[PDB]
Amino acid sequence: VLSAADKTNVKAAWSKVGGHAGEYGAEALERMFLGFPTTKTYFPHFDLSHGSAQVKAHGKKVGDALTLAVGHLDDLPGALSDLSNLHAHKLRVDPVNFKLLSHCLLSTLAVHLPNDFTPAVHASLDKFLSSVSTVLTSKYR
Amino acid sequence: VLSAADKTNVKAAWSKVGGHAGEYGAEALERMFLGFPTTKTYFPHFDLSHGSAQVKAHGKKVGDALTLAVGHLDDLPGALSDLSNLHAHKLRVDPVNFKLLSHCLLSTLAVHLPNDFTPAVHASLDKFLSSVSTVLTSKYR
Amino acid sequence: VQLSGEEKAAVLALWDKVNEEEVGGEALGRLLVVYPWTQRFFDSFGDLSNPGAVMGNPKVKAHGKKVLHSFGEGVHHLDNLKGTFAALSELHCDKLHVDPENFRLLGNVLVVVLARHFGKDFTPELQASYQKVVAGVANALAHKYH
Amino acid sequence: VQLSGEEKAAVLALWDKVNEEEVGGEALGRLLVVYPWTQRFFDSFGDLSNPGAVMGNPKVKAHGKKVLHSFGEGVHHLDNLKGTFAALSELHCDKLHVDPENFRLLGNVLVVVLARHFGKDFTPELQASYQKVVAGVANALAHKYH
Ligand code: HEM
Ligand code: HEM
Ligand code: HEM
Ligand code: HEM
Repeated sequence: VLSAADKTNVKAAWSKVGGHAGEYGAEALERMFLGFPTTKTYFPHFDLSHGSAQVKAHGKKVGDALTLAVGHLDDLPGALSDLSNLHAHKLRVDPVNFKLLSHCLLSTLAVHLPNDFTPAVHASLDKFLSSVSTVLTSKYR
Repeated sequence: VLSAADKTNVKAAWSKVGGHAGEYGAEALERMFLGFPTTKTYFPHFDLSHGSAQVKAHGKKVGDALTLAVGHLDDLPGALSDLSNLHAHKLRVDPVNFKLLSHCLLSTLAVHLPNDFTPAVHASLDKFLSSVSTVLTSKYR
Repeated sequence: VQLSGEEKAAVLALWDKVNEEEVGGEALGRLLVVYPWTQRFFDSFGDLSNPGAVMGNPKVKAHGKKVLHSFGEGVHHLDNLKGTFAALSELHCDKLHVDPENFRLLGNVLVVVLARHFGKDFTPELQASYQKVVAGVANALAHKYH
Repeated sequence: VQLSGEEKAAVLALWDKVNEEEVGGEALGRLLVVYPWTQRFFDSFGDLSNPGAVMGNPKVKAHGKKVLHSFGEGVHHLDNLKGTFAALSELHCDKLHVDPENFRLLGNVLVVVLARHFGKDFTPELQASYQKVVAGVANALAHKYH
C-alpha cells in the first residue's frame, strides 16, 4: 500500500540516516524497554542494563534489516521472508508490540534529525514501517 | 498476506454462501447499526428502521463487492481501486469501523452456516476480510 | 455499565441455557487458532501445532471452562465489575504481562461462538446487549493496570 | 497514575520550558497529516488539502494551543485526572462521537514532537515518564464514555 511518492520519501529519508541506522535501532530499542516494560518478556536472555553491549549488538541487527527493506520496497514479502518466519512462526510475537517499536523508532529520528523530519516524511515513514510490521507478522505458510 | 491455503478456504467458503451474499450483507449491516451506534453517523440520509428497503439495497451493494474480491484475491488493490477512493478519499471512514463490520459479518455467517463455519475457515475469512479492510483504507494516491 | 431493565432480563435469560464446558472450550480454541500469537502464553499446555491438536487438547477444554465461569460472575454482578475482577486484573497485568487488546479479542470470539450455537434466537438486538456486557469485563480487567 | 517522586520532579521541570503556541500547533498538524481520517472532524477549519495548507492554517495553530493547555492541566493534577477531564470526556464521547483510539495517537505524536524539539535532553528515561503521563490523560478522556 505504498504510493509512488511514499517510496521516494522513504529512499531519501533513509539516505539521511546513512550509517547511524545501527546506532538508532539500538537507542530506539532502549526507549521501548523503558516505556513499554511488557516487552522485556521477549528478551529474558539479554542484559537490559543501560550500557548493554547486547542491545547495541541487536540494535545493529535491526537497523540493518531495515536498510535492507528500503532497497526492496517493491517486494518486501520476498526480502523479509525469513524474518517473517522467525517473528511469526517461531517467536510468535504479539503484533501490538510492533506498533510500539515503530513509535519508539520514529521518536529517535525526531531527536536526531529535527530538521529533516518534516510532516510529509513522517507520514511516509509511518506507512513504510506499517508495511514491514504487516509482513513480519503474517503466517503465509 | 494471504497464504495458499487461505485462498482455497476463502474461494470454497464463499461458494457455500452462494447467492445469499446480498441477504447476508444486509443482516450483517443491521447487526452493526444496533451494536455499534457510533456508525449511524456515516448514514444520516438512510432509513435505519428494521425493515428498511434502503439497507437491504445497500446490503446487496456490499455483498456483491465481496464476491468480486473473492474472484481477484491475487490483486485486491487492482479490483477495489475505486471503492478504496470512495471510502478513503471521499468518505474518510475511520478504519476502526471496518473491524466492526467484519466482526458482524462473521457473526452472520455463524448463524446461517453453523456446520461449515469450521475454526480453520474462521481464521482464513478473518484474514481475507482484514486484507480488504486494509485496501479500502489506504490512500495510495 | 447497566444495559437496561428489559435488556438485562433477556441477557440472564440466555446464560441459563449456556453450557459452560463446551462454550468455553471452543472459545479458547478458537482464540489460539485465529490469533496464533496468544499460543505463546500457554506453552505448558503441550501441542498446539494445528487446529485439530488444539480443539482436542484437555488443558484447553479445562482452562476454557474456568474462563467461561469467570464471565458468568460478571454477567451477574454487572454493577461491580471493577471489584469482581480486581484480583484477575492483577494477575493478567503485572504478573503475566498480557496486552489488553487480547481481552478484546477473546470477548468477540466468545460472541461469535454464542452466535453459532444459538442460531436464529441470537437476534441482532440480543447480540447488542452482549456486546457491552462483554466490553465491560474487558475494561474491568485492564483497570488495575498502571 | 503517579510515576514517582524523582521522576515527577523532572516531568514538571520540562513543562516549564515547553512553548505552548508552537508545540501544540505542530502536534495537531502532525496528526491531521499522518492519520488523514481525523481531518473529518475539522472541516470547518477550511483547507487541509496538503501538509503546507495544514501547518500554515490559523485555526489549527489556535486550537492546537488549547489542546496543549489542557495537557498541562493534567501534567499538574496527576492525582485527579478523572475529574479534571470529566467534562471534556462528555464532549468527545456522546457529543462528537470520537473513537478513543485517537486520544492514543495525539498522545504519541505529542511525544514525537517533544523529542524533535528538546533533542538529546529528552532522554529515554524522561520519555518513559511522559509515556504514562500521557496514557493517563488518554484514559481519563475515555472514562465517562458508557
Ligand atoms: C521493524 C521491526 C523489527 C525488525 C526489523 C526486527 C528484526 C530482527 C532481526 C534481524 C532479528 C534476527 C537477527 C538474527 O538472526 O540474529 C530479530 C530477532 C528478534 N526479534 Fe525482531 N525485529 C523487529 C521487531 C521486533 C519486535 C516488535 C519484537 C518484539 C518486541 C522482536 C523480538 C525479537 C526477538 C526476541 C528476537 C530474537 C533474539 C535472539 O534470540 O537472539 N522483534 N529481529
Ligand atoms: C467490507 C467492507 C466494506 C465494503 C465491501 C464496502 C462496500 C461499499 C460499496 C460497494 C459502496 C458503494 C456502492 C455504490 O457505488 O453505490 C459503499 C458505499 C458506502 N460505504 Fe461501504 N463498504 C465497506 C465498509 C464500510 C464501512 C466500514 C463503512 C462505515 C461504517 C462504510 C460506509 C459507506 C458509506 C457511507 C457509503 C455511501 C452510501 C451512499 O451515500 O449511498 N462502508 N460501500
Ligand atoms: C479477557 C478475558 C479473560 C478472562 C475473563 C480471563 C480469566 C482468567 C481466569 C479465570 C484464570 C484462572 C485464575 C486461577 O485459576 O486462579 C486465568 C488465567 C490465565 N489467563 Fe486469563 N483471562 C482472560 C484473557 C486472557 C488472555 C487473552 C490471555 C492470553 C494472553 C490470558 C492468559 C492467562 C494465563 C496464561 C493464565 C494462567 C493459567 C494457569 O496456569 O492456571 N488470559 N484467566
Ligand atoms: C486525547 C487528547 C485530546 C485532548 C486533551 C482534547 C482536548 C480538547 C479541548 C481542550 C477542546 C476545547 C474545548 C472548548 O473549547 O470548550 C477540544 C475540542 C474538540 N476536540 Fe479534542 N482533544 C483531544 C483529542 C481529540 C481528537 C483525537 C479529536 C479528533 C477526532 C478531537 C476533536 C475535537 C473537536 C472537533 C473539538 C471541537 C473544537 C471547536 O469547535 O471548538 N479531539 N478538544
